[PDB]
Amino acid sequence: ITGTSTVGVGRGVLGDQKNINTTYSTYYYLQDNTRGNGIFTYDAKYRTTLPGSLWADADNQFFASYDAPAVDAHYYAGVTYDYYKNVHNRLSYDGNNAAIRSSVHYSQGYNNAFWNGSQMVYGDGDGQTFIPLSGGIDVVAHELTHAVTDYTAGLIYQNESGAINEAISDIFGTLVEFYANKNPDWEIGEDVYTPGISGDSLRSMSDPAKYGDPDHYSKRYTGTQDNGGVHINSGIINKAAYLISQGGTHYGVSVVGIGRDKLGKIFYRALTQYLTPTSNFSQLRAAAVQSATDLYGSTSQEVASVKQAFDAVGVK
Ligand SMILES: CC(C)C[C@H](NP(=O)(O)CNC(=O)OCc1ccccc1)C(=O)NCC(C)(C)C
Ligand SMILES: [Ca+2]
Ligand SMILES: [Ca+2]
Ligand SMILES: [Ca+2]
Ligand SMILES: [Ca+2]
Ligand SMILES: [Zn+2]
Repeated sequence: ITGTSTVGVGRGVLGDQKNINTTYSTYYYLQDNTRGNGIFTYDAKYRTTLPGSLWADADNQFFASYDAPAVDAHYYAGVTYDYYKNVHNRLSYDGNNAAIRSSVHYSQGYNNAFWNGSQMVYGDGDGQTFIPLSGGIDVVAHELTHAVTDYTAGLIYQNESGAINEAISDIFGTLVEFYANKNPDWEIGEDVYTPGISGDSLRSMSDPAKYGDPDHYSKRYTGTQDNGGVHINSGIINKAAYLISQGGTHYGVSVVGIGRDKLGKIFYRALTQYLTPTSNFSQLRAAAVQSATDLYGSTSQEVASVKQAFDAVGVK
């Protein structure tokens, strides 16, 4: 909407206070004009028709319980935008400052979040499996990264390409979490998963097997559930990414860690210059090796570490 840029204040899902960029025109809207062509957050009002209504508030204060998922979707979309712009020189998900749209309060008891081809969508959770999913910065960045993937590599959402698609979202979700630097880890969704259980998460990149996800190609799922295991086989690539960044010895194969920033550069380059819609795990290895070669040189530690990590997870 047309209005003047303002700054509201509210509390997120976890009870933390934050400032948010809003727009004033009669109401204060969750419309952040400071980033690209805007970040826009909508109320789906417990229904499934999208996007719903652009979030309107009378006083620019967002401290109601109902406000919390909107505050976080809006704010964490901003952080994710900043990460891509500042770290990778990418302007929004399409590289041309596309408006970023999110809807919260989607459906009832909805234990998921997704990119629907055009926008991000967040359930509130059922209060047991999840609390409102926009409360996780890794979750928000995971969803926005699906848009990035769709505009770039275009990885088809099934089988190996789909597992790469998933891992890319977990990898950048985690890198954005580190970028924001509030309780960062290599776990996925820990801030919004199972409020009654401390210390767990939806997935682990450092040890995917802790939740039964494969950490080696020999343990890949080959059935038809979950689009051929896109959220399962992602563990193999998540583990490789974790090893590239942090190092470790995995099934007897030692990897020298090169750090998060280089992991991010290598995978961002792979995603945007080498991966295609049908890339499989072997092709991702090749893409990552080539990306590291481009950035650091064929004889570099970075290249050696990428090879070590894929060796460790059984991807040749
Ligand atoms: C980061 C977590 C919190 C959310 C994450 N959601 P996602 O974006 O991967 C769900 N993806 C999904 O719904 O794709 C299917 C799809 C395809 C085209 C248009 C709309 C929807 C996830 O891992 N979902 C899978 C669960 C088993 C955890 C629910
Ligand atoms: Ca208010
Ligand atoms: Ca965390
Ligand atoms: Ca996390
Ligand atoms: Ca939990
Ligand atoms: Zn996903």
